[PDB]
Amino acid sequence: FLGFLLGVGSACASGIAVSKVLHLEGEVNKIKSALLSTNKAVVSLSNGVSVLTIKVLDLKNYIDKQLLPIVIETVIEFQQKNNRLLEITREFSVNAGVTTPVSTYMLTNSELLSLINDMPITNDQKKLMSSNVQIVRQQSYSIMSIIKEEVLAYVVQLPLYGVIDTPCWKLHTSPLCTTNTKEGSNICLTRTDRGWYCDNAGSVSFFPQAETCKVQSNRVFCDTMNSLTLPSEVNLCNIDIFNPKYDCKIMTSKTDVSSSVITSLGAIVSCYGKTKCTASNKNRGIIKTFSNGCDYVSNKGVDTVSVGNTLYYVNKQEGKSLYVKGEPIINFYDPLVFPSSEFDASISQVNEKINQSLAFIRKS
Amino acid sequence: QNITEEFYQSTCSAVSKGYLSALRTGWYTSVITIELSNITDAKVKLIKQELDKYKNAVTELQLLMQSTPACNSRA
Ligand SMILES: *[C@@H]1O[C@H](CO)[C@@H](O)[C@H](O)[C@H]1NC(C)=O
Repeated sequence: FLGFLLGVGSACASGIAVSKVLHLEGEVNKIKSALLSTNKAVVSLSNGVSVLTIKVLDLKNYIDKQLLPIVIETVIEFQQKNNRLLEITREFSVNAGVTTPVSTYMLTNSELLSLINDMPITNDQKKLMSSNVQIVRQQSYSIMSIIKEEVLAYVVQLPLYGVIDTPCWKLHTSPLCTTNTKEGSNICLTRTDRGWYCDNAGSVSFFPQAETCKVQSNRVFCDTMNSLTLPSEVNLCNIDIFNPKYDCKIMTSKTDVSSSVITSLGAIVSCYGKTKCTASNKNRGIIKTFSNGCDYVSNKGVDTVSVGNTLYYVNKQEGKSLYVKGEPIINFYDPLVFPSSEFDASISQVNEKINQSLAFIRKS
Repeated sequence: QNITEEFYQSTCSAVSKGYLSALRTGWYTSVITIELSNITDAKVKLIKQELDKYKNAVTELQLLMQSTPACNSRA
């Protein structure tokens, strides 16, 4: 929700910096000589970058060595090798130079796995990258630079994971409203601090738009650029929302609406009004009928959750989930004097607004 | 238990614990190069039609290289 709080930057500027220098005088001639003996060789740049330059598909050693004296067994062989440059050019035309993810034509799986293994990185980081190449591909960029002299060059920006194996936790939130018989008069409250949280260098890297995180098994792949770096005291909002150490983000409304959030090991159900909220098993049928308010059901046994007319599927991931019973926070708030429109607020922004509005009543 | 979960009835929220990071901190840049050649019978017209495809491709990349690109910005 708090995605509007995120800062902005250029993700391509890192790889474009290598592209802008690739147009510098001898630059083109430097890599040409180094890649004559072997197809893969480490190159030092004028700007001073440790760049792994790789010569993939040699058209000069095929056109001048097998098609030059003539100008069906050789046309099909040429078609096959020419196809890769025909698809790379097709991609750079519609994507205006920058392409993401990096296609198989741009870099093959055998080439990518070898490119990861040739990097001067940790033995641990290599395996993580190799086992999740599909995620690495998705995270990577490919920028067009120069064609200059008898060699086509394009910069491939791969991701680096400085933070690895540290704990992560997904926070799911849903609206908490009062459940009275009346048409209106219902006050609501939703925790806006929903998203992915990863412990990182004394702080907590928080990803408010959890959609920007890829999860393979336990591994949470996120981009720091999509994070806000928050103090460890942020986790206090889960155990004590009224803690003085941290001002817990919340949004207030009167929008008494039924919905369901499908968590990792179950589902939260915000059931309001005349809504049919139900948890069901594939065989047995309806195993739970949700009463008005905010409840939750574990994935163990339950296969589906239906709220009104929208059926949701529970995640069948193995794991133990604990129901922490407690009085719903919204009961403590007085329906009159409550600020029912705070779209982006906090526990204090509300308590201060109440303290202020109560003072006008007391003096009169 | 590898993965765990906690549901707070008081705040209408749930926390899914037991995950491990793989946060993208920076970037590794690499230059990918392709060594290209500068240049009535049915068997000779097909190799011409395919060499025309190669020439048109190299001429297309020559117009793109000058223009410098960007992902986008301001999000
Ligand atoms: C303002 O709220 C605080 C609690 O957050 C309370 O201690 C204080 O007494 C209130 N102010 C007044 C004037 O009562």
